[PDB]
Amino acid sequence: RIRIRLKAFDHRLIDQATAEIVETAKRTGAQVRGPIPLPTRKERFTVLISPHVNKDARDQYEIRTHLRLVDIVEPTEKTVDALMRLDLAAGVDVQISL
Amino acid sequence: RSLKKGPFIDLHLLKKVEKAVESGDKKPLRTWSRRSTIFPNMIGLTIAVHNGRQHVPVFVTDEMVGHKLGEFAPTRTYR
Amino acid sequence: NQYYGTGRRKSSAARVFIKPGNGKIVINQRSLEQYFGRETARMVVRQPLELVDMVEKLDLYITVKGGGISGQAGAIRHGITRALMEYDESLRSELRKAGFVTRDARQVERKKVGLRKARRRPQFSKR
Amino acid sequence: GQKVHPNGIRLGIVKPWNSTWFANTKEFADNLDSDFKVRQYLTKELAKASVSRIVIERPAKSIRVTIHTARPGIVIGKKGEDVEKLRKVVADIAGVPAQINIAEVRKPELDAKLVADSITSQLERRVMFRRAMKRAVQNAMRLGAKGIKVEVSGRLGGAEIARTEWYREGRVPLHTLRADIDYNTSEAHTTYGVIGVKVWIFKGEI
Amino acid sequence: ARIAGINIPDHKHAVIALTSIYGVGKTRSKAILAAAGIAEDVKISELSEGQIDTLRDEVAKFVVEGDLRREISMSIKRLMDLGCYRGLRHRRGLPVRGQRTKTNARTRKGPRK
Amino acid sequence: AKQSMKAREVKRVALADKYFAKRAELKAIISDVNARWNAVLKLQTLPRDSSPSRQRNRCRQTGRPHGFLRKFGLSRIKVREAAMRGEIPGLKKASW
Amino acid sequence: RRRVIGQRKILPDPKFGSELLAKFVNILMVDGKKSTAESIVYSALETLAQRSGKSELEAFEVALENVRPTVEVKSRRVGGSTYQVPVEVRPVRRNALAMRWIVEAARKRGDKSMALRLANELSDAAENKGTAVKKREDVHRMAEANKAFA
RNA sequence: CGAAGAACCUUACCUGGUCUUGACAUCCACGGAAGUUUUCAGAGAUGAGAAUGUGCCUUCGGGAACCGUGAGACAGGUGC
RNA sequence: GGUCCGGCCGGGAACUCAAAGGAGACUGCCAGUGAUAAACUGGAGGAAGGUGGGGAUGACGUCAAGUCAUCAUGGCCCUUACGACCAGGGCUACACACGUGCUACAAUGGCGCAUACAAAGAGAAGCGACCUCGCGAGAGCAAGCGGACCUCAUAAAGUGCGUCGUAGUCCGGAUUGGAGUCUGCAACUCGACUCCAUGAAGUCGGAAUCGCUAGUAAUCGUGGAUCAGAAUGCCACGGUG
Repeated sequence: RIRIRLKAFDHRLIDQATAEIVETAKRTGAQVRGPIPLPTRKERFTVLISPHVNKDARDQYEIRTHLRLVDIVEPTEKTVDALMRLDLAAGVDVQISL
Repeated sequence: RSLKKGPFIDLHLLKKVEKAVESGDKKPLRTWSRRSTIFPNMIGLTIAVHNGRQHVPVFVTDEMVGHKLGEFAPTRTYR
Repeated sequence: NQYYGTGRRKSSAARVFIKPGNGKIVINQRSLEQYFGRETARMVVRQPLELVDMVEKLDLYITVKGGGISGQAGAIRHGITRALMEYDESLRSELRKAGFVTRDARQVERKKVGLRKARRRPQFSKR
Repeated sequence: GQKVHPNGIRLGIVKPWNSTWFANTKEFADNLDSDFKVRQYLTKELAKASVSRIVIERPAKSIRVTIHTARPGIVIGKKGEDVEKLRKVVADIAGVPAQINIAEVRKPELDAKLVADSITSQLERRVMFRRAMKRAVQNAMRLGAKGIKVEVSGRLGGAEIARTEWYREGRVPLHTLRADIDYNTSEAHTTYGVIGVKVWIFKGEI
Repeated sequence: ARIAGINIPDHKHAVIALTSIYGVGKTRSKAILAAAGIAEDVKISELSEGQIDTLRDEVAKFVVEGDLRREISMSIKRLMDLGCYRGLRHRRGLPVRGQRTKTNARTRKGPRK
Repeated sequence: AKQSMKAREVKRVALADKYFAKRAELKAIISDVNARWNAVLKLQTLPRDSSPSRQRNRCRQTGRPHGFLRKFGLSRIKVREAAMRGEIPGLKKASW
Repeated sequence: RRRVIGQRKILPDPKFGSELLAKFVNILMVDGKKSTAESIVYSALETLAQRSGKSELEAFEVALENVRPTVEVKSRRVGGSTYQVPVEVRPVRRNALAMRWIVEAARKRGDKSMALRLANELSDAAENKGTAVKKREDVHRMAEANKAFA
């Protein structure tokens, strides 16, 4: 009944973001969850390598953007910490929706 | 090819009709609007549709308003 | 209360839960000719399992999903070899000389730039 | 192109991007453009000090002005009046408020962009050419580095035909994936054209 | 009957041979059969004493034969008389579908020569 | 597309809001999807020359209508260039 | 190439079991359709089975092991020949050549269904006639009539 | 292939209509809060009205946005 | 355990699955060979042995190779303009030639019924279920979802039957005509899609030449991006093989 979307590109960053919040969440409820990792909403492109000619060589980039959700299922009064007070990261969907 | 079921009557013919409900033929109508499909009152007139270069008068018939009037002016010539 | 073996074949991954027994041949509350499309493959993939013998030592109950039709029947092979090592290692060895404890060393390969299919580089004539 | 000049796969394995922010999938675009525009105005108002590199951080409700320099002696100016003004400019393009962040030192011999814009200023005053890049690489080897390799376009003496300015010394592997390859570019704006500048320092191993 | 237009073919399914009725085709066949409440498992060979009525009746409801072949070809000259695109393109042989006459159009120009 | 060509389109996208804001629901809904003759026409065709159909979009940074990637605000060159110096987050050489 | 080629496992017929019979599916694979193949196989088997003695495996197997070649001709300038020199092939490639030729031979028939085509052709393999056989009789004709080393 | 779809616009090209510190820039000065919906005429581009809104600060001039005009230094150039 | 038999319900986290963190493989070990050097050939254990597979990985260089048109830029030239703004046209001509693809020439098949299993992506100027209406494309009504949730989605070849019988046809779909649909202000040269009709050429391609060494080729679909609205293109994913 709570979806707090942690959504960042590379996992060597989403996990630092996970680990700054997930500590207080331990105490929090009695049916709280670990970080549910989901599949990857993935993007990836291919754009033409050059200012002109050919199309057998395009530069390929990738960009995973996997989607953790710790959650704090079953509300308490202690929710405020991991909601607002310990998260405000740039590269990660900060989500304060319940 | 198609007109859907929204054929354009056009407004730049609209003006013509109001200067043609008191006058029959008096000029070759300088009309740049191609995408028309004209009312009978305007049929029987020399509608000079624009063909990207200069206009050409078209002695409209009813079967030239089954379809755009642009189509009945060549906009290129082959030889 | 069950004994497991895997089932990882080219896109079709498979749960396989053994009741010890004999006298069943079911796969998805269905059976071979009810679950498979009636491919050729499905009849074939009974043979490598009868080497160390089956439906006389084990009941077949399979719950595979995802991947191909043939891939599927493939997955049976990668599940039952795996559930035919969990009772003795004598089984296992003749499954590895069978080559169906080996996970399929082929897998669908990526398209690459300039390629019109997975490894088909456009025909030309320009010389 | 020679190689593919790599340094963006090398921010894809080690060290976050230089413009880390998050947005929704079609909310990306707005957030994008606003950033690259803001970075431009930023680098012009920030050429008063030697740019090691600006980077930005946006959690989409503020942005962070996180210039690092070899001249924080100018970035301060007098107290906090200086940067205060510069923030106002930020506020225009990218519509959110901004907050100033610290500029750390490590010597302009270190980190590739310092050694870029420097040699470039020399060249636009029309001196050293051969010797220009060279002096700045004997510098960088003097203290620190595990090899620097500069490359700079040709056109010695200002001349019409280019003949590449290339000197390395030490070791710069350029295919390592346990790598510590710093890389930035400059380009001169000479009275005869454009000299691309490339600095490749192998600061360490990781 | 053999009805309007000479010949109805036989030694094959009812729907099939009905496709060979110069303006009746794939759908239009099985549509008469559906109408006339009759099968296609049976051939035309068998020509039912029911089906025999509906032959002329349903092909009489459609524009077919001479009637159609008239109207169409009356209209190729209709536009032609009015300086239409569709018009003059018919006397050069040209298409009207925006086709490739840089390369192709070898059903409008005839084949490579 | 050149400095000028961009410009053309900026003003087109600007003017879009003066034929598509309040005018937007007016241009579309209240004027289409039935309602419907020589009326609807001259109303809807208010200039002819601004509507979101007529928006050619292009980049906000360098223009050009080819190469474009509307979803992400980016275009051909403005991927490679930028991404490399790490000016777009998340991007790295492909290996899916 | 470095080293020499490996072997690649192929599964025999399930209903009767003969690797060689399954290598005949491989030869009949076009469109990749192994499914629609497994039909034709049995379809030709029965034709054979009635009309002919031996096993049903030796309605194919034996009958074919006498209209398969034992010489293939290529050429090289090693030996001092500019000519097409006989080559005694491995027994497996013996098969492959004939199997292939027999299958070309039933798409040259319009005798209805790749069943009935390919069927009657293989029945005449034991009867030693049909343009499938005569390819041997052209290779081995060349080689032995115009021998130029071996 | 550039071109990750070219109906108009795109679009550079052409034919016509049309403009000339300018479509797009900065800077200086003036008027007018910015603006709003419409009319006529024109193919539109536009051009000229007609009614209506009276913002932020002021030292009451000025500015800050923004719009036209004026004057140039300039501006524009997918021109080579 | 429930079942109104559907992961639909609680329940269970075993399992797949995702996907972060490890475990691993290094010629390390066994035999032979070798110089009792590396290494080579076989072998074992193991998911895998001897660049494991596939990416990314483009050396120092060469072609005054391309790109002043993404952008940048030295010079030169244009300045009531090759500037600038708009409507229409032209970009998709054509009497032809050539290149890269797509679809067939058929029963390894086509069409008709029903039926078998997917993977990976997409999304609030969006995809759009449901129900109503439409032969249909689709439209109307609108749920749901900014999303492992819902919508795109029904995978299609395949399979079991029905048939047609080797005919230019029951093959094949071009052309055109008519009728219609959708996005737009409006599809005239220059839109796609559907509907019915018309029904093409073609009965496997001289000379020649190219691709492709395995999950490839072949063939069959699927998804994306650009997309108001036009994919036999490109880009990606799996099926059989």
